[PDB]
Amino acid sequence: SWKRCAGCGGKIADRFLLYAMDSYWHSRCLKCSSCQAQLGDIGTSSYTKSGMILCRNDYIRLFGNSGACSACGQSIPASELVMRAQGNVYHLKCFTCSTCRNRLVPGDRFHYINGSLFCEHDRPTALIGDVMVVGEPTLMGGEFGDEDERLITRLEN
Ligand SMILES: [Zn+2]
Ligand SMILES: [Zn+2]
Ligand SMILES: [Zn+2]
Ligand SMILES: [Zn+2]
Repeated sequence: SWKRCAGCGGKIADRFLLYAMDSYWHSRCLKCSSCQAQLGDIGTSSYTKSGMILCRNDYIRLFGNSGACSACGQSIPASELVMRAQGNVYHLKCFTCSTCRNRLVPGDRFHYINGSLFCEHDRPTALIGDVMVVGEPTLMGGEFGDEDERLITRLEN
């Protein structure tokens, strides 16, 4: 007999179907609670949390570690790339020299004194010393564990 779909309760007569969260699904019936994406096509897994079944992007958005920019004070979503210095995170466009206002980018030399960033050519001698190298941007949310991840298997009926 046909398997029943956990999404709609109907028999699955489709040639291709999904298995996830130890249920069978018509692919169209396995959708992100937030954005309605068809999980079996967009990616390889779903995330279960707080009664929802989510795509990776909405799992990150709703449950990932957001932060805040040390320069402007405003929130930074878990999905956003940030610059780092001295244990702080920054919007890319907030990561600027305090003297000349140039945006600092990976590989640039810079100084940091009490929260103020300075480019290589604006060494604040009067205030002063250590030269730092700007790292590549990284995701605000960083790495996260797979405890809520549930792989999707694409099957032929
Ligand atoms: Zn269905
Ligand atoms: Zn989604
Ligand atoms: Zn900012
Ligand atoms: Zn400068």
